[PDB]
Order: sequence, then structure tokens, then C-alpha cells
Amino acid sequence: KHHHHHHIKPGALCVIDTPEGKGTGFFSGNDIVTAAHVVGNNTFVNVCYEGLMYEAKVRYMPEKDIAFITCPGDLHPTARLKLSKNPDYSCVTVMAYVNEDLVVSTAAAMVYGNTLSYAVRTQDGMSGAPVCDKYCRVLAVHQTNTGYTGGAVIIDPTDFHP
Amino acid sequence: KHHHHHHIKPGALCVIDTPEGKGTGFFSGNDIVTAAHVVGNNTFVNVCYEGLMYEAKVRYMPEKDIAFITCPGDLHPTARLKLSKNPDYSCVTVMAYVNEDLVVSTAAAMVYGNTLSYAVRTQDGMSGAPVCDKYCRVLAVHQTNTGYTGGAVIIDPTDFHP
Amino acid sequence: KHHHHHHIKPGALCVIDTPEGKGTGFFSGNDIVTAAHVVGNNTFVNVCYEGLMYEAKVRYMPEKDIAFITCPGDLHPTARLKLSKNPDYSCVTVMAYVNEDLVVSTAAAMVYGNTLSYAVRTQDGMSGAPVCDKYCRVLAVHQTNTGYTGGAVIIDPTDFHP
Amino acid sequence: KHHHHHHIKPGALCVIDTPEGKGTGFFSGNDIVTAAHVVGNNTFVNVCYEGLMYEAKVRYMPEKDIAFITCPGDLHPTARLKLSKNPDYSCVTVMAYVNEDLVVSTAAAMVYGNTLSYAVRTQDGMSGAPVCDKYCRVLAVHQTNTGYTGGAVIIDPTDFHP
Amino acid sequence: KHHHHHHIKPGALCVIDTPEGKGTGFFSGNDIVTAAHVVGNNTFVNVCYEGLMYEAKVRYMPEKDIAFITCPGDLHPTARLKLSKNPDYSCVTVMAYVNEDLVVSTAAAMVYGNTLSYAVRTQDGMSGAPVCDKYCRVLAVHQTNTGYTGGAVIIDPTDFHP
Amino acid sequence: KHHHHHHIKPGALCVIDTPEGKGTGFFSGNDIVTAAHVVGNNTFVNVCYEGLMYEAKVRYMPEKDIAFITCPGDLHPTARLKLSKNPDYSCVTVMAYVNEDLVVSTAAAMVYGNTLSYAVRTQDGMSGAPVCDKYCRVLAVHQTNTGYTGGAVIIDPTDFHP
Ligand SMILES: [Cl-]
Ligand SMILES: [Cl-]
Ligand SMILES: [Cl-]
Ligand SMILES: [Cl-]
Ligand SMILES: [Cl-]
Ligand SMILES: [Cl-]
Ligand SMILES: [Cl-]
Ligand SMILES: [Cl-]
Ligand SMILES: [Cl-]
Ligand SMILES: [Cl-]
Ligand SMILES: [Cl-]
Ligand SMILES: [Cl-]
Ligand SMILES: [Cl-]
Ligand SMILES: [Cl-]
Ligand SMILES: [Cl-]
Ligand SMILES: [Cl-]
Ligand SMILES: [Cl-]
Ligand SMILES: [Cl-]
Ligand SMILES: [Cl-]
Ligand SMILES: [Cl-]
Ligand SMILES: [Cl-]
Ligand SMILES: [Cl-]
Ligand SMILES: [Cl-]
Ligand SMILES: [Cl-]
Ligand SMILES: [Cl-]
Ligand SMILES: [Cl-]
Ligand SMILES: [Cl-]
Ligand SMILES: [Cl-]
Repeated sequence: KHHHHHHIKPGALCVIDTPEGKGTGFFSGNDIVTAAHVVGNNTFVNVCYEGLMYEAKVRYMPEKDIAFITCPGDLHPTARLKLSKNPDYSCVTVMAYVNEDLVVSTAAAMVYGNTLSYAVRTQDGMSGAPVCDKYCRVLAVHQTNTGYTGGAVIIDPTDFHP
Repeated sequence: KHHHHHHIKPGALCVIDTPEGKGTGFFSGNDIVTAAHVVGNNTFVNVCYEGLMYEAKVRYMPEKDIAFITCPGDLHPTARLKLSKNPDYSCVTVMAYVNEDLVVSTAAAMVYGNTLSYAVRTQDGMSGAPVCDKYCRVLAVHQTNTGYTGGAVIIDPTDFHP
Repeated sequence: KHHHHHHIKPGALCVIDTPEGKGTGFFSGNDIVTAAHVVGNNTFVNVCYEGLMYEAKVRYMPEKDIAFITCPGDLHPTARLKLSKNPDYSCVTVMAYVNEDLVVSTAAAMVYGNTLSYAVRTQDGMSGAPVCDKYCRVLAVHQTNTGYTGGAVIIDPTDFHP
Repeated sequence: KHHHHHHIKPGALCVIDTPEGKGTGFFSGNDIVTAAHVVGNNTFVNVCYEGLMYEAKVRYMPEKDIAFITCPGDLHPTARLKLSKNPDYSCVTVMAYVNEDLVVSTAAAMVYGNTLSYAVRTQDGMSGAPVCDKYCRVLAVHQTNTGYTGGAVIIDPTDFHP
Repeated sequence: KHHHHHHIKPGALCVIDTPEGKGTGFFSGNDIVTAAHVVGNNTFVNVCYEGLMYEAKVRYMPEKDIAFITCPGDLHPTARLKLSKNPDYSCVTVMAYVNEDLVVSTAAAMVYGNTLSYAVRTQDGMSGAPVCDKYCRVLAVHQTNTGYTGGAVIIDPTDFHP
Repeated sequence: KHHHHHHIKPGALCVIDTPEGKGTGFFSGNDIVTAAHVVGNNTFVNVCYEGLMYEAKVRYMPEKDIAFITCPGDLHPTARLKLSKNPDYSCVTVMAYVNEDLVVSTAAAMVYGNTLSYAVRTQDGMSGAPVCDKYCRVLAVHQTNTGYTGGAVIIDPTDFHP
């Protein structure tokens, strides 16, 4: 019994940089999406993609611990993540930049209310990482870890706009 | 600075099952390639792909610690890996099945003769895993680890046949 | 004049197996679609794809003689069929499994009410086969033949749910 | 057990027209390939593709019952067939124009020296039709049928030039 | 700074012919789109694509200076253009036929209301040419030139039907 | 009699920057190819791609007026150009950066020994631009324009190495 997942798109990832620290971001629609705490109170953030840094404006901060950043007009990503129409939360693919490295792993996952729990392969920083279904559609945004157990908040289309 | 690698193909992976345990294999040409110790003394091995188990026969065991298995005629993989023409060994993407999970990570790497060394994300079983360049072409086959340092044997087209 | 049709996807086909016999099914959305009489009054059916058998649960049986089956979670089809936006019923592509063989043919067609009619090269059972337009989008689900004339029930996005 | 074949390219087919009759041709490289008897002693043939007729010139008639026609400069086919690297002759996909209609079917096959034999769905002529492996690569050129048994001549890359 | 634009699709272009002259058309959905004045009062126009001429019937003439022609059933284009969801008008890619030849150029554009202004690379007939965003989605339909300054009418999904 | 060309890849273009001025470059294999005079006597040139400038080293200067630059290890282009196997010099596609803009055009071409002549759409510098066949494979490297007449030197696989 193995997790044979599909449409894994590491090119949909970027690195978010702020004075306070760094996180993982991901392209979806016209947005860059990340964890709220990566952005904090900042109105603008630095975005790193394929070795070039951009300045980007924070668009929307809902009540959920997610942040929406307007993708810079000159940043043309090779891949973007779509949301799931028929979400199966039973297994996931997690993609992240951890320090200098890409880290991708599959895991089985469990739901608690608005939250998802799953195993991760590093204890280092994964904040903002997209948690995708077996078909590569984003289900959730990685928030935190306790040891090798990860936790994410579920995202849905209604989160994008007030 | 981050390792933003390309043409990462987890669909080119399979699991090799023997009475001694399990390893990772990968599709290349008409073969399934793995580490010699994954095959052991089993002329016939089990191959698991997309949830279906196949019996497959070892084709060739060169001097290098690598094994070539004939891909079953009814096994139609969605992806295969090609070897590099102009190999850059400075950085790598390693893709493996670790227990039930896909684990993919990038790393800086170093060459010591026929051996490639690189940081790994698990101490667990990565035997047979393809070690690819930044463009997703196979450079080497993962053999062993000492802690979080992995070691692989470099592969070239002349290794495929006697 | 020849029917030069496009986007023909045999990977979107599977075989449905019941105690009463076999038929063709096709992947569309998160469903496997077939003719109602292939399923009958069975609540569960067997689905065969790329050499693996799965048990699958019948989801929905509308007034039309079409059956919707929930695609098993572990079955990841390489292709799915989409419905036509602006249907041209003047000609078709029919794809089916007949015993061990894939069979694809084009034909002139005529629509009348909810039935689509077209010549079939063979009198073999094609129950549940997708009947596609010239661009590979599904127009109808093949029902029966009399004897060299096929009959299919036209399919609509509203047919998927009550 | 079913023949679940891949990379089936009906857009790689055309129709060859002569005073003596019509046949199937297929694009490979810069050529259109057909059976030697579809061309006969003609130096120029008519080629029909996507509704447009072209005049084309016969390039090469080797000893094998196969004919090579230079593809007209203004005919830009949407698909071409490649030859097999590691040819499996045990099963096939046959693609043909039969009158106005595309006909595609799979079958088990067997080699007899230079000849490949296989079941055909129709007793209608399919002269010049490509006989492909399970991966859509061309193995042979259909020559004749006797009842429901088709016969083809195996093709080499060496057959393309003297 | 350079305009590095994407998804440029010349196969989505055709040439429209009337007794009064010629213009550029483009495929979108089931239609061919062009400038209203290319069509004029004609109910049928001639369409040229990949070397074959077709007769095509004008479908709908909205208040905007845009013409919608029903794509001939036997005309199967290799590419079609989609409209943008969140249109960025700041830079464009213009694709047209000028006499026998394809001409593609980028420009910065100004929005204004229902009209779009940009630099063009020729003073010749570009009437009906698609004006695309940096991602190859149609924003507008080219109308006229005053020197090397082009003007276009913005296209909207609601323009397709009354 | 329009030119309907294919596989146009503007993503395979870059800009070469030197103290003496600028040119167009194109990705092929592991190289960036341009006109010899773009590079001149420089050992290192600057390369601009998707908004990021890199330093690159000149690999090889053959007797032909063509220059080979090693692609920077951190520059990962989205497209590369291949050479043609059966070169048709009758017509071409020329792709270039002209100041800030991308310019793409087709034209009939004229052969004089190892050189090619064709119409171009600008009088501004295009030095180093790829001259492609109707299928988007590179035939020649653009050298200079005199007025709206472009001149290029034909390239073959042996030019890449001494
Ligand atoms: Cl498995
Ligand atoms: Cl899975
Ligand atoms: Cl950063
Ligand atoms: Cl699951
Ligand atoms: Cl970075
Ligand atoms: Cl990198
Ligand atoms: Cl297993
Ligand atoms: Cl590196
Ligand atoms: Cl025809
Ligand atoms: Cl047709
Ligand atoms: Cl398919
Ligand atoms: Cl079955
Ligand atoms: Cl029709
Ligand atoms: Cl089966
Ligand atoms: Cl098979
Ligand atoms: Cl095709
Ligand atoms: Cl014909
Ligand atoms: Cl077989
Ligand atoms: Cl630039
Ligand atoms: Cl841009
Ligand atoms: Cl195109
Ligand atoms: Cl014309
Ligand atoms: Cl812009
Ligand atoms: Cl034309
Ligand atoms: Cl042409
Ligand atoms: Cl491109
Ligand atoms: Cl620059
Ligand atoms: Cl030409």
C-alpha cells in the first residue's frame, strides 16, 4: 500500500521574505498564497522565484490564518495550484522550501474541524506550504508542526475574497 | 538562493518487493532500475505500480551495485527517466518510496570517484532511488546512508548491457 | 470525404463487471459512467482498469438509462471525458472494449429527442460505451444495437445530479 | 485481460488516391508511408488530409512491399508515427480509413519471418494501414486480409533509404 | 526590461476573404472572431486556414465593432483563444496575418473604457487581429491604425450572444 | 498563399548584453547561441532572461560567424530550440527581441551558399536571432539587416564543437 499521487508541481512554489523571517508561498489564480503569520502586519513582502526577488503587495487577510498576496505583474510562474471541487482529505502531498531545499512528501491525513493533520519529513520551517490532494489540487495551507506531525488550515474558494 | 529543480517525475517510480524487504525502482527505457541489494538473490521480484503487483525478472547484474529488471509487458508506466548527456553533479533531486510515502528532496552533491554524496531527508530505506540532476535526468542510484548523508553509485549508458 | 476526428482517449475507458456480465464504462469528473442495464440493480460493481480490478459503488441512477458510479479512490485514470458545450450530432466517435479488444470507429449520426443513432461496424456488445463528437467530448452513452444501427442516450451536465 | 494500448494517433493517418483505387497512408518523419500496391507504378499520387487533396511524389520503392512518398511541403500533419526501439510484436493497434470511416482495433499478433499476422475486425481492405505496438509506435504496414486475418510487412528504419 | 510574453498561438489565426478585401480572424469557442468592418454587410464570408478555403456563415453582429462567424463544421483548428478572467491591459501580444506572412509583436497598452491603444509594428491591414494579454488570452479585437498606433475594441464573454 | 508555421517558442529567446551593445540569443542544448559579432572579443557576456541578468562564459567561436555561450547553471529556460534533420529553406520564422519588444514574423527565404536572405519586420538590430523552419527548428543565425532585408548564416550540428 503506497501513496501514488499526481500533478505534483514544485514550480508553483516560491519563497516569501519579510524582515521577521521567511516562509513558503504558492501561486493560485492571480495570487500568491501563504500562512498569515508569514506575512504578519506587513503591507508588502519580498518574493523569490527562480533566483529573482520581487516586491509584492498584500491583497487580503481574512479571519482564517491564510494570506493573499497579489502576484507581481512581471513574475510569470510556470505552474499554479487549483482548488479541489471534490476534496478527498484522506491523503495529501505537501510541497515546501525548507532552507535551501525543496521537500515534497505524501502522507495520509486526518481532519479535525477546519484543521488537517499529517506526517512531515522535517521539523524545520514549512509555514505556508500548500497541502494538496492526490491529484495536486490544494486543500490546505501548512501552519505549524509539533515534531514530525504537521498541521494545516483548510482553504476553500470563498476564502479568496470578502 | 534555493534549489529550484525541474522535470521531477514521481510517476517514473515503482516499489520492488522481495522476501528480504522493499526498495525503490525506476523506469528507464524498457527496464526497471534499482540497487543490487534490493534485488538480492531473487531472480524474480515483485513490482508494485499504481496499486497493482507484478512479477518481473532480473535481466542483468553488472559489476556496479545496480540491477536491471525487464519491465513487465502489461506494466505501462506514465513516465520514464533518461540519463544525462552533460551531467552537472553539483546539485540533485532524489526521489524515493520510503515505507508507504513518496519523499522527494533537493541537495548539493559531491563526486568521489564513482560515488555521489548528498544530504538526505530520512535515514530510512531509500535503496534503489534515482538520483537526478536539476533537469530530472538520472545521474546515479542511491545505495546507502550514514545518518543524513546519502551515497549513490553513478550510472552511465554502458552499464545497461554487457 | 472522411471523418477525420480528434482527441480520442482510450485511457478514459474501463470495463464494468457484474454477476450478469460485462460492459464498457468511461471516466468523467469523479465518476465512472455507463448504461443503466450494465449496472441493473447491483449496488456494487467490479471495475477493471490497466489490469487491476476494483470494487465500486453505484452513486446515482437518473430517469435516463444511464448509471453513475463513484470512481474508486485508488483508481487514478490517465484520461477523463468532458461533455460538449456546443454539440455537433452530425458525426461521432465511438470507443469500446469488446471482449479483450479496444475498438474505435467513426460514423454519421442522427439525433431525435434523447436518442442518438449511428451505424456500427459490428454487432458486438458495446453497452455503456461513450459516444463522442469530432473533438472527443462525450455526447451520449451507447445503449443497444438493432442490428447494425447503434442507439445511444444523450448525456447532459444536469444528468449527473438530481 | 484487455489490450489497454497507448499513444494512438489517428491524426497521423491520411488517404492515398490513384486511378487504380484508394488506400491508407501514414506520416512518419518527412514521409508518407503506405503499401507498395497502393502506389503501384505511379510516380505521383494524390494525398487527402483534413479535407484537402495534395499531389505528392513517390520517393522510394524498396524490395519490401512498402512505399515511401515525400510529404508535400504545405501539408503539416498534426501527428507522426515513430518506429519501435524495443519492438513487442505480441499485440498490436491497427489504425485505418475504411471508406469514410476511421477504424481502430487491437489484436494479439505473431511474427512469421518478415510478416506479422493478427485478427482484424472487418474483412474490408486496409491496405497501407500502420500496425502499431501497445505504445503507438509503428511495427508494420498492413498488406492484405484473408477472412478476419490481416497480414502486414514489418518495417525497419533501414527500409527508409537505399 | 523586455516583454517576455507567453502562450502565443499562431494556429488560432485564420484569414477572412470578402469581395471588399481581406482581414484576420481568430478561433474562440465554436466561433471565428474578427472586426465588424472585415465582414461588413456580408452574410457569408470565405475563410482560409492551413491552405484550404471554406465558406462560413456570419452568426451574430453585436453593437460593438466585432463580428462572430460560425466556424465551419469541417474546419478543425489546432488552437483556439480563451478570454481572460482578470484582464491585465498593461501589456499585449498582437498576432496577425499581413499579406502572406505572420506578424507577432508585443507592446505596452492603455485601456480607456471600451477601446485599447498600443504600438504596432506595421502600418498594414491587421483588421480583426486578436489582442492578447501576456498569457495569450484574448483581450481585444484589433480595429485600425493611425501611423504606428493601433486601436482595438475590448472583447467580453457577453459579446458572444444577445 | 499564407505562411502557416508551427512550434514557435519565444521562451527559447534571451538578450545578450556586452559593453559594445546588445543582441538576441537562443537556447539550444546546454548552450546559448548568437552571432559572433554580438560577443566579439569578450570572454564573459551578460544574459537577460525573464527579468534576471546572469553572467555567462563564451564556450566556442568557430570560423562561422556564430558564437556558443555556456548556459549559466542557475538559468533554467522554459524552451530550447533543436536543429532540423530535413531542412526546408523555402520559408522561415524569425524570432527576436528588438529593444523592449518580442517580434515574430514568417517570410519566404533565398539561399546563397551558406547564407540566407529574407524579409524582416523592423530595421532595428536583431543580431543573433534564430531563423527557424516552418516547424520551428533552427536553420540559421541572423547576422544583420540591411533595411528590411535580413541575412543569416546557416547552422549545422557540426558547428557546435571543433
Ligand atoms: Cl504500491
Ligand atoms: Cl494514493
Ligand atoms: Cl528568499
Ligand atoms: Cl487516500
Ligand atoms: Cl530563491
Ligand atoms: Cl537550482
Ligand atoms: Cl504492494
Ligand atoms: Cl548547482
Ligand atoms: Cl479525406
Ligand atoms: Cl469529420
Ligand atoms: Cl487516452
Ligand atoms: Cl473484467
Ligand atoms: Cl459531420
Ligand atoms: Cl481488463
Ligand atoms: Cl496490453
Ligand atoms: Cl492524433
Ligand atoms: Cl481521397
Ligand atoms: Cl502482448
Ligand atoms: Cl530582459
Ligand atoms: Cl512582460
Ligand atoms: Cl499554435
Ligand atoms: Cl486563401
Ligand atoms: Cl505590463
Ligand atoms: Cl491561407
Ligand atoms: Cl507555410
Ligand atoms: Cl515558448
Ligand atoms: Cl536586462
Ligand atoms: Cl515554403
